[PDB]
Amino acid sequence: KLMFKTEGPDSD
Amino acid sequence: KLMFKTEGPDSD
Amino acid sequence: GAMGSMERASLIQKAKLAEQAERYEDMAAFMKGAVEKGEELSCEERNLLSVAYKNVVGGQRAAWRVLSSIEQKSNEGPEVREYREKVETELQGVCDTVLGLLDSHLIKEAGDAESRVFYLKMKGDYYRYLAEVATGDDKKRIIDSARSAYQEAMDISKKEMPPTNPIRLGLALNFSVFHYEIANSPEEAISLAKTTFDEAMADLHTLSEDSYKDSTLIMQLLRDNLTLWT
Amino acid sequence: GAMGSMERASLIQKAKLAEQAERYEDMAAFMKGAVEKGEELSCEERNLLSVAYKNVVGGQRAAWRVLSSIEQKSNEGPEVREYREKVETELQGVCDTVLGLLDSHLIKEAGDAESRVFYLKMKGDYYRYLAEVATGDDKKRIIDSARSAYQEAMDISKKEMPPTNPIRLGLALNFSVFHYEIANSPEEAISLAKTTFDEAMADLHTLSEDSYKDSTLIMQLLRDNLTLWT
Ligand SMILES: N=C(N)c1cc(-c2ccccc2)c(-c2cn(CCN)cn2)s1
Ligand SMILES: N=C(N)c1cc(-c2ccccc2)c(-c2cn(CCN)cn2)s1
Ligand SMILES: [Cl-]
Ligand SMILES: [Cl-]
Ligand SMILES: [Mg+2]
Ligand SMILES: [Mg+2]
Ligand SMILES: [Mg+2]
Ligand SMILES: [Mg+2]
Repeated sequence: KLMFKTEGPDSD
Repeated sequence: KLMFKTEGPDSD
Repeated sequence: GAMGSMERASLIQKAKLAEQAERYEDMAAFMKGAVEKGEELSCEERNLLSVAYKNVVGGQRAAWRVLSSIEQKSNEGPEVREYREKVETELQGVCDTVLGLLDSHLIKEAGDAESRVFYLKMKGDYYRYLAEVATGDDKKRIIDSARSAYQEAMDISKKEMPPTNPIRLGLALNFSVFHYEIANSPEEAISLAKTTFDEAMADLHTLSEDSYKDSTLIMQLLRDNLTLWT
Repeated sequence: GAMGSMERASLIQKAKLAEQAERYEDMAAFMKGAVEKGEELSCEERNLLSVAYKNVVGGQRAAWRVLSSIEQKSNEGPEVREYREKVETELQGVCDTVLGLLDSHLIKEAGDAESRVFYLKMKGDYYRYLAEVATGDDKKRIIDSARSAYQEAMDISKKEMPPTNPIRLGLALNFSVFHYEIANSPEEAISLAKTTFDEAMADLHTLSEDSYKDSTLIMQLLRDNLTLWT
């Protein structure tokens, strides 16, 4: 899936 | 520490 | 709690060590133990709590998506479904744990805007992660729980924080993603991201070099999303 | 075992799913369950077992080194030592688990060279990981346990496998690293790596394109180490 930017660690 | 190459996944 | 016998300060110290070692499950357990001491958290401690659980749930979300995608192809034995469910249940457990800490009793003791907005944003985030995997008769209520938490956080942040405040910015970023792909409100998402970006732009002139760096980092995430959405 | 009620084939299937999801703790638990069914493992299944535990112990080793380094600087409260010990004990537990599977009863039922060398190499590897963290009155015996396993594997591999065999190559690679930094025998390490590389070189002409790729990949690891060592 295309994941959009969210706050904090890009841990997924 | 400098880790040398060992077999398989470089998981450390 | 298995951390009941460890000093608060030792738990915080070990959370920082666990972060350095990329041991995020340990980091989260240490911070859960620190929360359960019952004292309020400092800014640094709140960020340790958030970083820990964000890393844990992030691994679970990525794994869930791989399995959710492979399961969808398989549809267009029980093992794919079973294992997706296993990961899903673990993920829901982590979200419930975080939400439990926020409800007992981090939010109710948080009176300053910087703590209260931080925690309400987290509450929105972990209901959003629950929403990502929700399919049953409670999905609408999970989504509304996320919305409600984000909205309360937004209302406080707009009254009590400048538009460049990084907590306010990260809240708006995440609420806009909530709109885009959880609430199926892409226009609301785009509007919120644009307004947030523009009002922050206009307030950068008030900031020191260090605060400028903090704020523009999150502004770039808003821009990244707007570029994909428009 | 918590996997006692799951079909062998379902455990293998879920190990492969867990690998795709980068869920290596799950992958290892599934493969442990498959081993405990009591049947011998196929080549693919042996590799699933090894990949799973290598990823798990690799994370622990990397974390242990971060904490072991921070602890040494601190020397050049009890918390750093305590947490290094915690990770160390977990790491030792994983090694003991793997060694337990090899001893009950993978090695004793392994009669073909490809299975027996594979398992004896693993036994050497997990005693080597124990040796990396060993400091007490058993360190010498742990090191000799690693040496003994590697040596038996080497003796079989030289009699029963061609010099390009990837299992033989990976064994020699790991035994050479054992020599260099566990046994404090850098000259033995260099000799073994050089001889292994040269004898494999001379046998590449017998291989198909696919086997050539497999063998030269590991040969490059021998070369990588020789470049750092000489
Ligand atoms: N251990 C970590 N990952 C972190 C520690 C801290 C930290 C916070 C206060 C004092 C010292 C350190 C972090 C922080 C702070 N802010 C807000 C400024 N925009 C963002 N992140 S993050
Ligand atoms: N799921 C994984 N990571 C792996 C699966 C297999 C595999 C083995 C046999 C048949 C099909 C797949 C692996 C393998 C095989 N060999 C030996 C050839 N040099 C090296 N690796 S590895
Ligand atoms: Cl399962
Ligand atoms: Cl500890
Ligand atoms: Mg479910
Ligand atoms: Mg539009
Ligand atoms: Mg110890
Ligand atoms: Mg020399």
